[PDB]
Amino acid sequence: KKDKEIIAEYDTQVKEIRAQLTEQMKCLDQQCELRVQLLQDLQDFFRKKAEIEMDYSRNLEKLAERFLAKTNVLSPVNCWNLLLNQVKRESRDHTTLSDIYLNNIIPRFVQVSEDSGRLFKKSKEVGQQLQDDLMKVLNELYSVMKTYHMYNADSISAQSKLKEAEKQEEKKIEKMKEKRQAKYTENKLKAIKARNEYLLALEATNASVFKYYIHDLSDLIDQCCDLGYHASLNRALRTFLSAELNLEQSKHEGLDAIENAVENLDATSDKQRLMEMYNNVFCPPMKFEFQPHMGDMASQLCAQQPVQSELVQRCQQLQSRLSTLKIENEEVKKTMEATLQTIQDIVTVEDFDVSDCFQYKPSIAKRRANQQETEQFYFTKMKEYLEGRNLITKLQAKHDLLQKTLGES
Amino acid sequence: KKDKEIIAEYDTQVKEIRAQLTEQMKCLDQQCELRVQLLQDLQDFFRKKAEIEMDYSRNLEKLAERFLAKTNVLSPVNCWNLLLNQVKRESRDHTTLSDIYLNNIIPRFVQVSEDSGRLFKKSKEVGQQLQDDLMKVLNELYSVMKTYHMYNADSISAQSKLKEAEKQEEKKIEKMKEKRQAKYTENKLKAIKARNEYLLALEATNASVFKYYIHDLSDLIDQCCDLGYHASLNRALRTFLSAELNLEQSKHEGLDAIENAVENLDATSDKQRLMEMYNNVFCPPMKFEFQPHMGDMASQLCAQQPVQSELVQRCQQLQSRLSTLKIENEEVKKTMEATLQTIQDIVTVEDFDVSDCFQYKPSIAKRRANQQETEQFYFTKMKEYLEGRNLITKLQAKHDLLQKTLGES
Repeated sequence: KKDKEIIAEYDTQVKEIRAQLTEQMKCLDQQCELRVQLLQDLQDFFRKKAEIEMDYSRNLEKLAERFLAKTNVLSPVNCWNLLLNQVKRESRDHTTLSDIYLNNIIPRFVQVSEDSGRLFKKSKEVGQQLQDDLMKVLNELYSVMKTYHMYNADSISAQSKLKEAEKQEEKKIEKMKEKRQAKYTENKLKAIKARNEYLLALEATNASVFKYYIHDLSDLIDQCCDLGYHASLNRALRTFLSAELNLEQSKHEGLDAIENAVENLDATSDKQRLMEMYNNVFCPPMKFEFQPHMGDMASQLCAQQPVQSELVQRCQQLQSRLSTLKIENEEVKKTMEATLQTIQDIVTVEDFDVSDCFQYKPSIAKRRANQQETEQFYFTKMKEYLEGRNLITKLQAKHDLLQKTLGES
Repeated sequence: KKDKEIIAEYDTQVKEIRAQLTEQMKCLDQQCELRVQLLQDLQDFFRKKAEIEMDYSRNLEKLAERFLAKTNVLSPVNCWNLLLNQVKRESRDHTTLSDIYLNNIIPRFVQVSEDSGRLFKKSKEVGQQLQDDLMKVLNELYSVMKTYHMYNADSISAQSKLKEAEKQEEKKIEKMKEKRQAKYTENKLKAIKARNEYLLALEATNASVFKYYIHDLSDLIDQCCDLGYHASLNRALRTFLSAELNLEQSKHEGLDAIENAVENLDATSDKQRLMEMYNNVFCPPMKFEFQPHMGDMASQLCAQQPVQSELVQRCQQLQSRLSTLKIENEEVKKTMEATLQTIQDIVTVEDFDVSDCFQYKPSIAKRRANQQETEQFYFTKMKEYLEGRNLITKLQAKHDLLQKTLGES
């Protein structure tokens, strides 16, 4: 192994390290461009997202305000009222969601976009200070082995001259060559010293490289994230999460109001509220009272003989005639209640769950026609029931007045 | 009470009823216009709402697709990935919400808008049939009291002639006036009969009016809602509720994915994934090995006398020198860990809850400046800690090789 063979071998190893170290800082420059790219991507994203949220908010207020530019309340009207109210509420929530995007979310990105710029520059500062400190230890070794090569070559240079002086000799020739041992032991002691120093120099340099690549490099990676790159983004994103979570609770609150307006839709309530509004239209008029002629003294049914027996005849005959009419007016009403239930069981169907629509028949024309045959029949049963009702009223009214005057004797 | 005084009194009462009955059907025509107005309002509403939902869906796909037209993954990148994924998901949910509005919700309104038209026409059919049936009973009474007025006037006409025949009398004059009692009792029996009939006619008419205004009117109100006006709207609205409830579960599912990407943001994970990607850039190079000169046989520290005592001297002195350096390199690191914690406690703040923004300071400039004084100091402590680290490495490496060769004797 020649004097230059060793120096060229280390110099090739080191030229690689200088190439590696410079490519390590180029690697950090990529990751800084990446950091500021993502933050810019986030900025422009929420800049357009806020634009779109406010655009959505605008259209919903336009819809709600158009149907309120036309503006006792019934249950279906109240459902409609809470439908327009929700739309006006949801729009207000979206203006605020857009404000959070611009005044809260984005100002974090502009701050961290400057922080990622500034802290990288300060990290690279330590980075270059560490690279230079290592490069010191590397080029230190250059002069230490050059010392070793020189001292070891001189130790063998005295060793060859000693074996030639022993070849010739073994008057003053034996006494003269005595200084060859005095200079060989000198050169060997020195070559031992330079070997020692170089051996400790290697052990120093080997651990120096070790602690850079393993510790200093790793420590510097987490350094520009410690600082708190994750910690600052945790907040930025949770600000967005809380914003969308508060929109979720606000939409849900209004939706349960519509849902409750659907619950406490009542037919009996709409019947009463309509007649309370028009108390004069559905006003029951004054009963037709008995008007005597010329000042007629009698006011009740004069059941005097011989009309008593005629009234006895009619009353006992009306009693079985009203019984027969009622018997067959109901077992009409019973069919009319069956038909009503039939139409009711068609309309009381649970075809509202559209859960199938979010997951990733020709007989309909006959069912609809079938509904308009049952309704047609329902009315023809009602016309039949009410027409029969009219006569039972005029027959019962005559019968009950007959019973009070007399009875059945 | 005169013959015409009675007839005019009833005729005024009835002219009011004909006015009332006609105003009852005019009242139903208002409520039908109202029913078809609300259904039309609902139609146009969802027609514009679906237009707006699809418009919103379009812009979100445009946003998501722009940032995916530019398209191992790190934890902040993965957060960004799930942010764009959610926006692409939410947009798809809004296309479907718009389809429900047009293909499911609206076709119910067009059906019920025809049903409210048709069933009203059939209700008014029964309505007019009931009005006419009542008007029968009313104008029935006209001829019954005209019968009573005639029969009661003739009963008193025979009564006056009887008291004049008793005045004159009390050959054949007493026998001739006997037929006056034969015609008075005749006319009284008939006037009793006509009174009876009219009294029963009143009782019939009074109950007939009763059952119209109380029962027939009420029964006919619920009739055009029984049919199932509430029952058809219950479904129509619950179709909308299920649609907005399924959007709510779908948004929430995607939001928890972003939230989980925030949870399992890790510094240690980003450190390892970055070095796995660039295994050649952060590549630990080959250790600098001992290179002998000319073929030097020795390879270790030649601790031969008289260098043994010199190594004993240096090792025992390095042992207290490395101890002193470490003592004051840490109690630097301890301040460097305090400063790091100081900056960490600034960035680990819970300022994300924006619940205050949905409910219906000048010291910020000093806090931000304060953060950039602590960071400045942190780096100056790190430069101080790492510079001190470098020397402890080169001193320990020389010391530990010294100890293995010998020890401390």
